[PDB]
Amino acid sequence: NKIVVDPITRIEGHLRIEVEVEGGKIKNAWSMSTLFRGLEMILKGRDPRDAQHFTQRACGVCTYVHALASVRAVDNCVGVKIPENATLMRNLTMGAQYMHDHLVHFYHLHALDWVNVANALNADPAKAARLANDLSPRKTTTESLKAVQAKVKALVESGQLGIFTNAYFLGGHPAYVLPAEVDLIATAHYLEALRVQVKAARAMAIFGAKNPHTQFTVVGGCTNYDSLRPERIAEFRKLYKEVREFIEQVYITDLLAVAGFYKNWAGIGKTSNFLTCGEFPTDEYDLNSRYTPQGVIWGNDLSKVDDFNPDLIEEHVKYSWYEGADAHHPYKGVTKPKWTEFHGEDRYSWMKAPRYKGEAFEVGPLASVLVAYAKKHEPTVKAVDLVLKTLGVGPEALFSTLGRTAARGIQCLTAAQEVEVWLDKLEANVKAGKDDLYTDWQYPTESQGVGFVNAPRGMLSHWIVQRGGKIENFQHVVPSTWNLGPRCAERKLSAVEQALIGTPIADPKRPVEILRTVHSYDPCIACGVH
Amino acid sequence: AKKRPSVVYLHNAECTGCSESLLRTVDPYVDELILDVISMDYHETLMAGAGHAVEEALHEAIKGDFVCVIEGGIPMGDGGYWGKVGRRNMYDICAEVAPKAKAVIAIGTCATYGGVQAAKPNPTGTVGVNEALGKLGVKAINIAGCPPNPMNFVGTVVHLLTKGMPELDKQGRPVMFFGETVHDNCPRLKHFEAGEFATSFGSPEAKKGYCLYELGCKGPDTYNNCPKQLFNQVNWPVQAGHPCIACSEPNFWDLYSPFYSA
Ligand code: SF4
Ligand code: SF4
Ligand code: F3S
Ligand code: NI
Repeated sequence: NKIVVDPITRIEGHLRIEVEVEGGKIKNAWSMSTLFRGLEMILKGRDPRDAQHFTQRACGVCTYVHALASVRAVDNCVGVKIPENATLMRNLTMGAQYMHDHLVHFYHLHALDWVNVANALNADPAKAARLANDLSPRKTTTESLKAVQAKVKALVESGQLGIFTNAYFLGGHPAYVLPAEVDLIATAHYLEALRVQVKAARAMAIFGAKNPHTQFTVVGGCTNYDSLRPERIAEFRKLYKEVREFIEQVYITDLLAVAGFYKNWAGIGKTSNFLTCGEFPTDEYDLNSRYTPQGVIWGNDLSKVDDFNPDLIEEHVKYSWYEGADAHHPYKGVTKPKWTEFHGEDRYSWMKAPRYKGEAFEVGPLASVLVAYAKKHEPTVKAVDLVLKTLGVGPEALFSTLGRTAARGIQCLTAAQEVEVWLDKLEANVKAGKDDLYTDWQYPTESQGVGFVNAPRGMLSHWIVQRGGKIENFQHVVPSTWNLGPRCAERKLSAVEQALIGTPIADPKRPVEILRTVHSYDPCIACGVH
Repeated sequence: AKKRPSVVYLHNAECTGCSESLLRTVDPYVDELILDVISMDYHETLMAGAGHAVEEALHEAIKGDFVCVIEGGIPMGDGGYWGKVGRRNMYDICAEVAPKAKAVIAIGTCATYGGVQAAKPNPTGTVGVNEALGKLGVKAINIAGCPPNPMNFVGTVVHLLTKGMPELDKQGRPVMFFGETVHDNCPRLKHFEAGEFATSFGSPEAKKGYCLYELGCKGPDTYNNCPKQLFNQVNWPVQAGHPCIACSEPNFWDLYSPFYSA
């Protein structure tokens, strides 16, 4: 009794989700990652210095992050100690990746599963507009919204809706439950956040070299000497600030408003088992030196929280298009494709299935904001404490698709804030007359290396086994490989698979729900499958 | 129906660098564009519907006067079954659509030349756009680079519906942008000609702006406009004291590497 929705539109990559229904509820979800490149293959026998470049091309939505885990993984097999100045640049930059990535993911990739652009054409400007100020410490003039409305009015007058063409909220959908006023508020931002997103990137270019796909890191870390001028340490901050206002006075508010009118979603999204590596290290060989705490949460118990141990993490196949069925931890992993056609040998996805201890685990911000929470990180709580309230729920409400979604606003906060410190710190030593970027290093006869990045979608880890300055094995496990991606040998469903199950669907022919849960996990199939 | 020129944006075996890079247009902002300028008739990253609803869209879309934009390069592979959408292979979806457009334009070194995926051993045997849809009479205009820089794209399409089929170079790249090399317009030229290079990233020379020939820079053999338009209206690889890797040359991955030598 299966519904299929290939492609999953507003995401990155090619995702096919097939669901089976039993009277309004999902009963079996399948995450079918549908394209393959195979970079780990391409990489064999090259100089590990090059690697950081190939992999960076794992994807471009989540630009840079694959660069990082790559600089970091060799730095590790080489055992370099990069000038803390370099530590500063790299975490500075990651911070913007968060800002940009998330800003453009709620509005531009998640909104429409909630907002009813159409609906807005109704909405009373003066009304919606007056709502604004009540919700945001930002004066939203009737003229503004009044424009937006005509700007969309002219979308019907044109005959072409382009982007909105076969929209699931066209002619109203039962599942879209927003006051026309709110939509005219949402949309107005959607369109703005399209402008901000430039800035959020313009600033990342500064350290970064260019946005998208970064060019400023090296084993020995960082090369951008020019970015040290105060003349340029200023130019960042000024962008940094304005992108931060938007995010604070606007992305944060809307997540809240909408999340309001959709409180029932706080009761749907069935996930247990979270984990994180942590990010923004202060000493590069200590996960415990990271701004955002590294931690593991089994089931839903926010009271245990044990240490992340990368020993017991081994991708699987069996229900993946790769030879055999046996599993391996990165450092000893293999990558030679099968392809059995679709459900062939029961295989359905190009993504290997990275099982933790033995269990599935959901990485990303939810896991992040749970791990932080369960460990005093102050800014994290101060953040939820308010959400959880504005909403008027409890911890278990965080375990939902509403949680998962919400958490992502917070993560972008518990980072947008911090950025402030690192820039300062950097500007300090520059002023000092300390401009150390890059450290001299050398290749051991042979070594092993591993770099953990907690990418905007979670726990990223690159893993190198080098022999004589040539790559002997450079395999990688990426967030989305955890979240989306097949079942294991022990047929355990995956984060999202289970999240889909029990999801009620009001209209199969236009299933907004399939999409609200899959988009909450910000699926990135190009990464996932690499 | 009416308004602006129908554009069909197809996502093959890409990484979304090129789509993201597109959102970065300025002057022609993405809002102005996607609204008062073009009419993004089909684009999987921004489409409000999903699955079936959008398939119907493309269908109708590729019925009119449209410009095809193909991001990625196709897994022609040991079948071509490496990339499927709607359950159909990426070649097939392409053979279908490309041939019906007033003009096709391949974005990023993947679409154009073959990209990351096509590097040795090329397990998916992926190839460039008009090196696969050629036999079908497709002669795409290549907007090279990994990824290409807004204006090279935008400026290129603008040029289309305005003036016409842009004069192209040997590698099928608009000469109005890929004319000159990177080196030609690079500031550290002075040092190249004077013989002043950096021998390491952490070095006095490096810190004072010495040319990168040494360190591995490839501006010499790379035609792009980066030095002069430059990314996010704020920088470029060399300005950031990092070697140029020939990210817009037909076989950079396997050609112009090791990227830290020569
Ligand atoms: S050309 Fe480069 S940026 Fe564009 S999709 Fe290909 S790998 Fe990504
Ligand atoms: S840095 Fe590179 S592109 Fe610039 S002048 Fe030197 S060799 Fe040429
Ligand atoms: S690396 Fe590529 S982005 Fe421009 S500076 Fe060189 S052609
Ligand atoms: Ni990604």
